[PDB]
Amino acid sequence: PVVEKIAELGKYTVGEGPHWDHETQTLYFVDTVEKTFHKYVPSQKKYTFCKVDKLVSFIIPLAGSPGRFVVSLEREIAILTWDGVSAAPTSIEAIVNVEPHIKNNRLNDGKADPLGNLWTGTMAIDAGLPIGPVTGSLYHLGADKKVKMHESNIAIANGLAWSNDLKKMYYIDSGKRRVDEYDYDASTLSISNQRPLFTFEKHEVPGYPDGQTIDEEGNLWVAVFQGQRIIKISTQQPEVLLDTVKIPDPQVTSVAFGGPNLDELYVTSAGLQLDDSSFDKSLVNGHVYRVTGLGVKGFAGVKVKL
Ligand SMILES: [Hg+2]
Ligand SMILES: [Hg+2]
Ligand SMILES: [Hg+2]
Ligand SMILES: [Mg+2]
Repeated sequence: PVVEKIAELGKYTVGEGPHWDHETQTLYFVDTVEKTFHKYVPSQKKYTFCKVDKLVSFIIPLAGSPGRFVVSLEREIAILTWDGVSAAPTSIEAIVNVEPHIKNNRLNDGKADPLGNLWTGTMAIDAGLPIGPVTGSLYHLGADKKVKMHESNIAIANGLAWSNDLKKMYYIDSGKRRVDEYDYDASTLSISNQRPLFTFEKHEVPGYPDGQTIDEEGNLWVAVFQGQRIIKISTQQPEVLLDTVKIPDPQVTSVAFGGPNLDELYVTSAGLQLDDSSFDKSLVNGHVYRVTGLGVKGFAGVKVKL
């Protein structure tokens, strides 16, 4: 595989939430801590950003509605209307606050399932690794624009993916240092039968799982925060490590397939220095990377349907 640093993009405090819109060949992503959204159009070398005054953790185009995006603003799920280039949104319309009385929580990773439903989970704003408060839950946003809860006691609500046959959902609580698998019922949007798919400790994989995505062959690509890598793992059988790709930045946070043929992997990372880092500060930068030559394709990002 070839790993390239995307020079055009600079350094992010906590780059996260990459989303590839295939119809416009555009990558969107966030910096959680700096309260900014980012847009990159690789074919034209265009980069823009947009500032808000709440912590943000994902940005997904709204189905059927050009120029509108579903985003997180601390604990609110909101529709942002944005021209893709001005430094502030045109307007913000809140949809729902998922946890109105839990003042010290925030939303973290979120993604649409293959049907267009937004799934996303919460966590303490001061969550910590490897130990910290455990106050998060996992939700989806339903038809009556109210949330349904699917899991609780989550420390660090992170990456989501769904199997290509819509039978399984994969989920990461970074605090557990493992990837879980659930049976997923597409009819009722219910998950059940939680079991560990991949346990870091059994494979001497350092760091913590963070974001993840799935490829056309059904394998998972998982970002390893404080592991300086992405790993490829099987979904056909538990506890199988298929490949490792080293990424120069130690704090890799998430991954999305993109490019015209959906065979380039975009990788975000975090430059924020944490206490108890296993890496010296000079190494922790927060660049965005592109990985090519993996031999597989993924899928385009799914828009949220409301
Ligand atoms: Hg923006
Ligand atoms: Hg924006
Ligand atoms: Hg904006
Ligand atoms: Mg994450």
